[PDB]
Amino acid sequence: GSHSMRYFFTSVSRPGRGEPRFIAVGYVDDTQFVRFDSDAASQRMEPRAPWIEQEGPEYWDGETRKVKAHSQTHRVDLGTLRGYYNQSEAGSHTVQRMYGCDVGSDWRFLRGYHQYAYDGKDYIALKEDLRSWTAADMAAQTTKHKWEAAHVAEQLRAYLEGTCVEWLRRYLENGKETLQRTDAPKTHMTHHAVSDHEATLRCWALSFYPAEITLTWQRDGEDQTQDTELVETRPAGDGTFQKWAAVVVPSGQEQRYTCHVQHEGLPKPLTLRWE
Amino acid sequence: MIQRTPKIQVYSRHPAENGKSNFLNCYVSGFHPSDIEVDLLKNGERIEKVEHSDLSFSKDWSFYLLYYTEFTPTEKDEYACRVNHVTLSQPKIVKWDRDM
Amino acid sequence: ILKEPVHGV
Repeated sequence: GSHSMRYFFTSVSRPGRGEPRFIAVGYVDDTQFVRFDSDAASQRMEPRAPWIEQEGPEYWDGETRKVKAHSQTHRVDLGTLRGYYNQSEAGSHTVQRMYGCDVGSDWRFLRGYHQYAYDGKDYIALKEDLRSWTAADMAAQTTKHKWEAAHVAEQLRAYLEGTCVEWLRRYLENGKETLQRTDAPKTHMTHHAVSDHEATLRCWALSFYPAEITLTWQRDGEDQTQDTELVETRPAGDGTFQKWAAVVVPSGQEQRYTCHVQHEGLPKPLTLRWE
Repeated sequence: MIQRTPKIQVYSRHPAENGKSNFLNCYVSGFHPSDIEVDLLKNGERIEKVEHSDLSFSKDWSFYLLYYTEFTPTEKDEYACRVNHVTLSQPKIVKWDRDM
Repeated sequence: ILKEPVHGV
């Protein structure tokens, strides 16, 4: 299948409370493998997956050096963005940056991306072509013009099409046991009385990987999407994921309902019926 | 400025079985800004040995965090997650429904 | 692996 590597950077100004908080995390597909936290003791990029722990001193020294460079850039960004929007000095603000790349089944470059946000809102984004920019507003225009002149896009395209996919492939190899696995969901249904004339039917999908999954309820084959409570897919904490969907069924109509499960790890979609 | 309310789920890593070690999870997602207070409670009292994941975010830029602690469920022990955020006029307490 | 060098907005 295809794969992705993505880095997430968050920077939060804390006026009169020291330098801004900076947090960086890296993911291959749905698996985290590194992190940096400016409030942590080490002041180094750190491993968050077993398959990356033995990468070696050169790798860790290099990522630590670069992630500090990122941290410092974002430290200046916060002042700059306050200066573009003429905002008060006492308020806390947030910058967010995400970049990464995807490879196909062949492990060929598929796409690259670079997105930037200020206070929870799109600010500037690299377009699909990796040659131009999309500015969210007027302030973002200043940046757009500045990066267009600094040929920053060319630099990113080089990274995304080169270093990014080269190392994604290396990680996929290194953690081929963790990353190149699919864990099919273990499923079951539960039944709980709501009254004397109603019951909650809950369809569970547990311990699956990757996170992508589809859980749907049907009554006589008709999608009950509007009457389904569906929680967000959530981490179990062990690298696997969980999800459930529930419907309230009039007591006695259980046999009309089926839960349908689709996951990459399954040979064919599952259809669960209470009976 | 943008603000998004945290969604909260409280659950065990493995199916809950009395007398068997497990992890208690409180997953908070979809919030903004990142400042958030999350506590896990055993019988109304804050649990001290609680760790959390590294702050990350979703496609809409909203944040998510997993708070967790090792625990052994017992038939009578009560667990919950207490969450405070700017979008909340008061801290929300979600009880662990050891089902469902 | 991360990018280098990053550019200010």
